[PDB]
Amino acid sequence: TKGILGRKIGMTQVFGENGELIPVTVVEAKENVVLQKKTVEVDGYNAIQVGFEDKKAYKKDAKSNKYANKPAEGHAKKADAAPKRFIREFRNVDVDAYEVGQEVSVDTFVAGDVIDVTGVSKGKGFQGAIKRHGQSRGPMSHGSHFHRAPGSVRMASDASRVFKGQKIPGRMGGNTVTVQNLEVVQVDTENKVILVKGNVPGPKKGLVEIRTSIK
Amino acid sequence: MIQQETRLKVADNSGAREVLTIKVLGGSGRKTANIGDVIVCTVKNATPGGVVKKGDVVKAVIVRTKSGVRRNDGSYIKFDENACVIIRDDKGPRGTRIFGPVARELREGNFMKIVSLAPEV
Amino acid sequence: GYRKLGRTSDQRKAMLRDLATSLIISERIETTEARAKEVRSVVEKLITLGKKGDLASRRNAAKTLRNVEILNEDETTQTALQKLFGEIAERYTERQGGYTRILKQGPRRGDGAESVIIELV
Amino acid sequence: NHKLIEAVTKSQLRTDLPSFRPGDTLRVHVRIIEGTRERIQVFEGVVIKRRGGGVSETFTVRKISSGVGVERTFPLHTPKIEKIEVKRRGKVRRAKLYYLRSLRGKAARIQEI
Amino acid sequence: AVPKRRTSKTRKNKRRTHFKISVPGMTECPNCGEYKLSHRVCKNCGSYNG
RNA sequence: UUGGCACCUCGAUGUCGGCUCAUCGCAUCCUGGGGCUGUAGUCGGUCCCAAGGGUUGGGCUGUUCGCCCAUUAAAGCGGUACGCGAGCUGGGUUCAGAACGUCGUGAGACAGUUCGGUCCCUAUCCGUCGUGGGCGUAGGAAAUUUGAGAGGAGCUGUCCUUAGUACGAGAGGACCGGGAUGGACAUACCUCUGGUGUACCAGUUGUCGUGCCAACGGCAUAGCUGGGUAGCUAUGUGUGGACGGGAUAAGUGCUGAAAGCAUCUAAGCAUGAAGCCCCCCUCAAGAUGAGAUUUCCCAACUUCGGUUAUAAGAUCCCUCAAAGAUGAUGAGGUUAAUAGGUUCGAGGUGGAAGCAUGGUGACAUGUGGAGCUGACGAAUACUAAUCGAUCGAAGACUUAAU
Repeated sequence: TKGILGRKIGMTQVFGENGELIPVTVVEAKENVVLQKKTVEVDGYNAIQVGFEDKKAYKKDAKSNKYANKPAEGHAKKADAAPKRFIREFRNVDVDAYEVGQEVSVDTFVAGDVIDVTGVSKGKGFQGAIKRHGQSRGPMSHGSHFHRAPGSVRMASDASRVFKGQKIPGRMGGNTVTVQNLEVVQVDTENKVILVKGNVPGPKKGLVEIRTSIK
Repeated sequence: MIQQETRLKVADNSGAREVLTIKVLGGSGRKTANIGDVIVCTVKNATPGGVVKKGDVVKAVIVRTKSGVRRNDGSYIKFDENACVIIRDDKGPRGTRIFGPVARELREGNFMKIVSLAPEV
Repeated sequence: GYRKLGRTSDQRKAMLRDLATSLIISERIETTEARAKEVRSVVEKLITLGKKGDLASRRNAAKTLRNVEILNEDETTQTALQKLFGEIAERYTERQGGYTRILKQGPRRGDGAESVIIELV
Repeated sequence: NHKLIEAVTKSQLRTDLPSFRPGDTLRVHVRIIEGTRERIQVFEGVVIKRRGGGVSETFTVRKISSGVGVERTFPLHTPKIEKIEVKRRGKVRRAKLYYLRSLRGKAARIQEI
Repeated sequence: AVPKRRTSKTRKNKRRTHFKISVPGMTECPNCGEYKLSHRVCKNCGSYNG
């Protein structure tokens, strides 16, 4: 019943109380605010909006996403806050415990908490079937002419057609992935940094969504 | 032990000198064994005088590997050859001597007898 | 590397050496846009070497320049390493970086390649 | 060299270990708790590599025991090494002594200062 | 493989809906007075500002 | 399956075994739930429900088939033109050579056997996997979302307590419950262990060149050899198949008459499977049934009954990468740290050139953990993102009520 937003920074390691080694991920979560409260009487479902990283103010001839535009300023003016560039909703929390316009701190999570993490996987581009779907090669010798072509998705002749959901080359990576049942190792109050035991989906400087485990 | 045709040296006091892996026990489809695993093997080279003869299918346990093993504190140990010890059914060596250093992970209540005879653990 | 320019490893390094040397001699040449963005780093790191003036800096620049001779002035001849250490490095003692400027021209007939002008600031 | 990573693992670094190079004899006291009591075992060998890092630096030591070569690799900042002595400093020409694996006996002896 | 049927002129022209070229992308030079490409030098007097 | 018939195909529908493990049936090999027993217990036999997932590696043979070895919870039977050659092979069988046995006067044939012997094709249409443009969703835009639907996942072993208890002359030996740890598969990631790392560091051979020495350059697989940054990676590091509801299948019942007895059934009420619907993960409003919430912009000219450009916003064009075949997506464009350069670092290599000392010399020591360094972390406008141009609203009608 708690959640934050942050940026993945990298991977390192720390030592345990018994002297064992655990791999951890450094996550930076700062400038989290509450922007809106959706309720069943109005929206039909209870949730809260959270902004992560603050932008720059309005500009007359802005050309990039560095500066907020006019419609985004009105949304960030209802709750007194600077405009944010990452905005996500959290349905797992209880709305009445939150108030519009307050900071969300890393102190909400304590050490030993069981969490699940959501992110967007790294992109690999247009890939073949050996790497995309993990199927086997053909012989590399003995007169063979079958090395890296798709070799586990053959079809019969009665149907005179190909079925849906075949596994042939395409674009791989860039999907939404969740890793469940991770654990909080240590929280840092000065740097707004959380250490998560394990690894999380995504590249460097990517956005990550941290919640409490549902099961 | 790594495969179905890996040849192992024998580091005990018996007639067997080298063996050949025939099977890796402990599950359907398993195809790799490490230090502390039991394998089914056959004897390819032996010595004149001993209980073990050529062409016998026996069981053995793994004590040394070139690929080593990883501890849960971030340390590794890697040996210089692959070696094994022939054992009876009740986890007991059928020889009376053991040569060479022995991996430290063989004491978990299972192979205490073999660890006792080892010159260096 | 950074960008392969459609050449092998040995050809790419020989062509960057020719372009860089000819730019010191004439201080303004016309080439391709993709080529010009890789000459930048080669020439600018050579000027950094000529602003130190040590013997070791001179010998580290002789590994990239070519043995051309410049009878352009009416006075005594000089090579392209004497001009790099004598004249070009003399007038860049104040600014730190950015000794090169690139100006676009447009497509050329028969190839469609973007033509550019590269010169010393 | 990121600001955040080097600021969190700052409390794991240990400013209590000596300075050594690849190719010297060295004794490592290891706190073993294998069994029903906590004793100390000593490992003595020659340093063959040190791949760098921050808190994740490692080193490897090699020794000969009854005709079998043994490799031990520890993290430099682990809280399971009590101390380290430097018996002698060798004279090598490179940073990775992988050629010591194929040498046995007389040819595997390193010179001294 | 070879074509099984002749392609009609209706199908051929549909396929060429997107086959065309674009505008050069030009601006007026305020020294020449004549047209030039963006971010490229003028070709009349050979001047480039900014 | 072996056959019967001869209805399509001889201006051609490529024939055995293998690679592939895709898709389906249940007459179920393992797991899940039950009745009977000539079921004491631990094992069994036979019958009913159940198709969710799973159902090994080798020796012999061109083989299918079969025998054997070692395992496993188990090593199921069948269909898909005896599934699949515009996906692969070509071992066998029906081309041209040669030889043996047998038959024939003979040219030659096999009830047979042996050695050798060309596998062509640039995908038009449907179908399958990825990825864009136009129009629509009755003003024009920026974000956040509900879930009608659809797709994923679904396996299982061994140890320890209850307990050497129930049962049993004894040897043997638990259902029902509570924990620990694996095998196979899937997914994410590069901190650790390895791989690679053709603009990084070092050593060395031959032969040309920089007028000579010293020092360096080209060619010889990157000449060869020893290491190795980022990135991409497994054999490496984490995680998952958990706990639970509802209705049922075979079965077990309660209460009850037809039929004064009996009866799970006719009315009425309960319980009951790895199976069905939820619960876990991903996609999803072109869902034309086109949904919802919060923000922003809204005036001049006619009488055109309708136009107009501009507003909010988004591009053209330039500097790029965390994205990428292209195009899209994302970080920026001077009111600026987007890329190159300069200055500091990290990691890598391993002690630079010149000079001095020592040796006849090949060489060694110091100045000095020196010098050098692609991709990784910072700071700095010195260079280039100039000046500009294009598109983009003024909100139809009927009804009901305030």
